Amino acid sequence: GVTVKDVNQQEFVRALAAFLKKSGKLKVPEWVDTVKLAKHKELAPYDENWFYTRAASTARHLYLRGGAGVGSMTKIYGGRQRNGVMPSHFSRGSKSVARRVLQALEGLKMVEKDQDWGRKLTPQGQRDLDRIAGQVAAAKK
Amino acid sequence: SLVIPEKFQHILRVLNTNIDGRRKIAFAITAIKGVGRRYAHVVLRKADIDLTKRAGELTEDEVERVITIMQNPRQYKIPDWFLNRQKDVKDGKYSQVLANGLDNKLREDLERLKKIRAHRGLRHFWGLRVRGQHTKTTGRRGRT
Amino acid sequence: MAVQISKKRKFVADGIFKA
Amino acid sequence: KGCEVVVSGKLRGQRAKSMKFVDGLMIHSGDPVNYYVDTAVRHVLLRQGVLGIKVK
Amino acid sequence: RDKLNNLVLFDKATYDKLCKEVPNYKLITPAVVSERLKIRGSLARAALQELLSKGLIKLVSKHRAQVIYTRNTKG
Amino acid sequence: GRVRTKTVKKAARVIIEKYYTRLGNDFHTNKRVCEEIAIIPSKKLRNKIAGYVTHLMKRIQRGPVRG
Amino acid sequence: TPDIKLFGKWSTDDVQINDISLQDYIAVKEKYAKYLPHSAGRYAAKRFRKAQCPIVERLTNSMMMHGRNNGKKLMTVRIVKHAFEIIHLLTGENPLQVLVNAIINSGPREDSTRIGRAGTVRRQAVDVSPLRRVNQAIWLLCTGAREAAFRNIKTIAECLADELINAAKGSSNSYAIKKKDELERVAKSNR
Amino acid sequence: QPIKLARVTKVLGRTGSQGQCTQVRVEFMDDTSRSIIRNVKGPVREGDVLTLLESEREARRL
Amino acid sequence: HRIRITLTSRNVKSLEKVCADLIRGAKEKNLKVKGPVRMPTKTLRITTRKTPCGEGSKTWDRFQMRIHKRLIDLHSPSEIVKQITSISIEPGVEVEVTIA
Amino acid sequence: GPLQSVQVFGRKKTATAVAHCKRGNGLIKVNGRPLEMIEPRTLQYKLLEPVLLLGKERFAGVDIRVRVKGGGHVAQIYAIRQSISKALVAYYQKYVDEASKKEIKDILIQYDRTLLVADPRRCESKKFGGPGARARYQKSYR
RNA sequence: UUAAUUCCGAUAACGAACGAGACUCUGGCAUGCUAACUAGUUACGCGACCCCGGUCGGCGUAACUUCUUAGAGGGACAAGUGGCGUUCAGCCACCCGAGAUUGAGCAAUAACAGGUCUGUGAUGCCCUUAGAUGUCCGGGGCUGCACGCGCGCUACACUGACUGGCUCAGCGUGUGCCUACCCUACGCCGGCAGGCGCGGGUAACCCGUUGAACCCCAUUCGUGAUGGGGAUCGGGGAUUGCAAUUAUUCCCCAUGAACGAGGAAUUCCCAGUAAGUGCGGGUCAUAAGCUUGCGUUGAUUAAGUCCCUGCCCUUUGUACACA
Repeated sequence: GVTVKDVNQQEFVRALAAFLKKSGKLKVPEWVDTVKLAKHKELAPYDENWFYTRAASTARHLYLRGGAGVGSMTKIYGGRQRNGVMPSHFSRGSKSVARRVLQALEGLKMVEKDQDWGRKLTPQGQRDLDRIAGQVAAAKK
Repeated sequence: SLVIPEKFQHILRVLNTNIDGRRKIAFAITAIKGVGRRYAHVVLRKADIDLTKRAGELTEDEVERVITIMQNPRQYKIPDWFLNRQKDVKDGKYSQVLANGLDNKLREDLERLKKIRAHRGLRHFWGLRVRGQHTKTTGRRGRT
Repeated sequence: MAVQISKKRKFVADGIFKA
Repeated sequence: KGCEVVVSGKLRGQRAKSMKFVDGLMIHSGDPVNYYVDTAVRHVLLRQGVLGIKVK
Repeated sequence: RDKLNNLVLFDKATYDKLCKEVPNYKLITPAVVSERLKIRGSLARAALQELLSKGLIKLVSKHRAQVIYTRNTKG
Repeated sequence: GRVRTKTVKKAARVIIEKYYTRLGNDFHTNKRVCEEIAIIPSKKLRNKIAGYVTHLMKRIQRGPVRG
Repeated sequence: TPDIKLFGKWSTDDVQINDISLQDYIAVKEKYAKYLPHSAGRYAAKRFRKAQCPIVERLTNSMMMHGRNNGKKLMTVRIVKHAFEIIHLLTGENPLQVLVNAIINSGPREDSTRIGRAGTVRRQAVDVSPLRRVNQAIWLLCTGAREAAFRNIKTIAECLADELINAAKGSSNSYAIKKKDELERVAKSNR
Repeated sequence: QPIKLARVTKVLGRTGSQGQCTQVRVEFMDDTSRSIIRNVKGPVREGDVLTLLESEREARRL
Repeated sequence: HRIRITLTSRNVKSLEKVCADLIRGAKEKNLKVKGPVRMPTKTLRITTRKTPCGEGSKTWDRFQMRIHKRLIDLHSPSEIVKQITSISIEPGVEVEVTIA
Repeated sequence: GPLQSVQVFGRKKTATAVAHCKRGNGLIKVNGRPLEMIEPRTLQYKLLEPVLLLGKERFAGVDIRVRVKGGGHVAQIYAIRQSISKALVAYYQKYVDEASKKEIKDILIQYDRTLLVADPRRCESKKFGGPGARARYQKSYR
């Protein structure tokens, strides 16, 4: 018996992003090739198919803690706003990226916008997530 | 693969600019005055160019097409809010500027505000701090 | 009382009142 | 148990003086001051200036 | 004073040194190989990753800060 | 830096002087008898006095302790 | 493993401190045998409590210095782990034994100081305590590896391996032995 | 000259300009009876070992 | 019946005697009591400069003001607990009897 | 079978960890995850030190859950390594021979006292005229 | 001898009072006590998923107070032992133990021509008192720049920058008297700063399990004033306001200055301390390079002295006493 918490949470995002790239039915926007991921960042993602990596990360965060909005996803993907010569501060992630990733995982039947706001995980999703966790456990065994 | 290929363009030329081949292509094409790391990476994306290569290893047809990409932004589906000259007073056209074209427009814009006698132009004539900096204790290496 | 102010503001209000 | 009266300000001239009248046992530091020592400070208006009254 | 100009890609005789020499060293690190062949750390890493996948040097530990290989055993 | 003050030593010496009959060599026994016989308003000062009583009376047994 | 506690994967027993003098102020064997350099501490509580800290932790503490790296013991533990791997490759000994030898070889015996017949002044020679010997031994080879790595391709783990190998040898190539011999020379020059 | 071991037997007093050197009575591990006085840097304890470069020179007692 | 008596006071031993008095009154009137639930103390903290001028060493005053909150929930018709809570009032504490 | 559970806590700093010992087989888990998937990985052996001291035979009969809150990464790891060690000792003092509990307690407290006794150190409060607890601002003359 | 005119010793002194201490708050300890639907836990029934178990901050109600909360008492005293000492006062080490010196608040007699009349409707005297030194209104200035100082922030890189991923805090604060301006979850729109929608909250109840940063893991870089550093400058876009030019602030692209660890001189500091790191409170329509608090990561060195700079005492000398 395997679930998501039994396996290394680092390579689990790689495994889901690989699975979701194989499916390739994930309503990926067209500004992907030109966008910066938060105002506190300086460059664009080094990786070229980053959307499916973030889709895997969002999905497993909705596994661990359900009822998350997009403001929770802007928070969770925060870092240092390195302000040149002034002291550094905390800055949130991008609203548009987190929102459209949740809506791409809604375009696919893998999340479910639950009552009391936010997105929960759908039975198909939890089944999917636990099965690929079993695949990841098998690969590392 | 890892040994120096023949016709390794050690010293490239993009708009009368002596660019290095030894530098990686994304961080090499930013030697042009008007393209940074940001604009370099998005253009080397827009032209389907593998940015795992050095600027010595890419082909001449790929240097030509990517120069056409850099001068022609909207012909290759790039945002309007990405440009360094947006909604100009004269042509009202949002257009990117390259190497010497910046130095042209910069010289024009300084002479422009100087002749129309704006206080901003007056501080630029006196060579002072123009964005309203306190100069009681700053900008001393400027005036010896 | 429908104005329904904080116990914090209520006690500093009573403090200045006596003062 | 012990008293302390000190009135300050200008007396007999222009230079400011400080008269102190004290007798008995009087504590200054520690916590017990907050529930043993009763203190009060007031101002008195005279024709040449102000004098201050501290009873302790 | 003095300056360092390492290779971005192998000279024929430098790659001939690498193909012959670096599997003789007891310590194989990109920093050691960078100094010992006049090659950028990018070239060093890429070359040692060839050498490993090829199946010639025995890796001991990988880490984002430090990647260490050794010469493979004899018997 | 553990030097006991006049209030500790004086009051401990007075309690040894009067109630030598009940005090002993054990700390917690004479702490309780000291609390019973003497009105000490704080608990720290109670433990300090009881602590001195069962050091002097551990030396009265030895020989010619002065004070 | 209820019997032996291999430091990550390095044996505790079969490491001997040859010098009788530095033996008490070097903790490597039998009770200071712990898996990690990392620990709680309380070695700055009383005077000679410090002597009981495993020398690997003493090295891990001394390493994290120069402002920007104050309190990064996890980064320092990975540096010591990588250094012990590299020592084992180039040497082939017990890395704990090589470290112990480098500590002994680096610690000075005599140092110069200002003394009395108070009036004027005088710079005479005096001994260093066996604690001061090991204290300055650690500091010297830490700062040696540090300043060697600054503006260089040779990574901090490699520079530490270089210093600890050459110091355990007694080379006069490690900053440790170089500076030791400078202090003992000046100490002689005015004794 | 051969390097010789002196053992601290009784710590006496602190010396130097800024109270920096511990002056200690040492008892030689080599000869049974010879006990001399030495100025020592750093912190020193009653009953540990020193490595003296010379075992003849003696520091001025105060 | 489920009625909520909360006591908000700046002084502690005052509040404790009122909490005791309402338990005494409740157990005598033979009705179910939920014991005095102690909500966290709020410490209103204001820190100013001492000197009226600015020609001294920079010394600050740290003024604190604790405020304590207890509540007892009872199972009683309004009347009897209303007459229990209409007696034995002191100036320190403040009362709230909440029905719903 | 009846209840054989003891909820026992370990604190090193603000952080706290309540180990829930119980009868069963050998499993140890922290917030659902097992021991060997609790990062940072650098302090892996800090979580294992109670296991590698006592062996896996003493944990044959007990299945110890741990719930953790507060502090940071290193404090939380020192909280949980303490918690499971106390939780087993408290189990062997209630349901097993005290000779067994005594043997385990002696084995741990000799290796490291920090396993059973909490570190009483807390981040000292700041005072004015300074950027920290004791540090003061740079004084200027002339 | 002590942190101490702190004590015990010698002793024409004995007994005392102020300041030190004691005291109040604070930090660490209780599987002992009183309590909990504005805090939980454990068991349970149910529900979802993986192959009987496993996971759940998915749902729900009988026990209990381990974790959270805050009340009452307890506990620690140089108390036990081994040394040193006039054998005293006390100091050093070691067991047991949650602590073997947590940190602040308060603070004497006497003084300074120290600061404040720009905190006061504390306030003597003087000035002015209609063309006002009263007050309102609209404009600018308080920032001006060959210059010399002082407090700070960011750096000089590989013990690093960039891009992903993984993972953990504690203090607070939050809708207003005149007073207008609150903290924000969530659903759509926009790359971004933002806009619109319905909600919760006068707060252990909602923002919130406050998914903070450093750190951690995996890449790209490779000793090059370089992807270090981000000053200066150009262009466009949002928000606050009745109004931003002498850019309020914030966002997007472009420009890429010195700076390669710092002369004389000098500062702060000994344990959860220095330092790195971010988060709250103050000011606040807008708003932190400041300050005042908070936690996270967490050391090297020292347990000493009168050499340096200060201040304090005793002896001695004096023709000084507004000294």
